[PDB]
Amino acid sequence: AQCSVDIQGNDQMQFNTNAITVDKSCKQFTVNLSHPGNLPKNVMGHNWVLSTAADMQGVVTDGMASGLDKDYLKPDDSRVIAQTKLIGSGEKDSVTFDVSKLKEGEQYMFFCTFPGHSALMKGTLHLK
Ligand SMILES: [Cu+2]
Repeated sequence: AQCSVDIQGNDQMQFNTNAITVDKSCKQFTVNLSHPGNLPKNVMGHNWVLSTAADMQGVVTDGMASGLDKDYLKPDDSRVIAQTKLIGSGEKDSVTFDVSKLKEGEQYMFFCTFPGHSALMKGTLHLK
């Protein structure tokens, strides 16, 4: 079975995937984030952060306030289910989390927390 997805965040402030449906049989799910292009993390950093649909705005806003040195995320934010590092061009990072953290009927959102990125960067996630 497929329990992984490869996602790219580029210099155009776009994710190449904006919808992920996780199979219920998967024990763990993996997101492999990469950054093709030429721009560094201080100006075009991208992360893949997962929260419930209701918690998205709060994670993004409190993330902007945390700054670059904290990867634009409130440290150990309880609303964050899974997160990758903030990556620049030529860098990559993967995050694997337990599918038991996802509930039937609940809606999740994945997004980048770099200031302003979430306007285009993102997508929906839920159990298949
Ligand atoms: Cu970004």
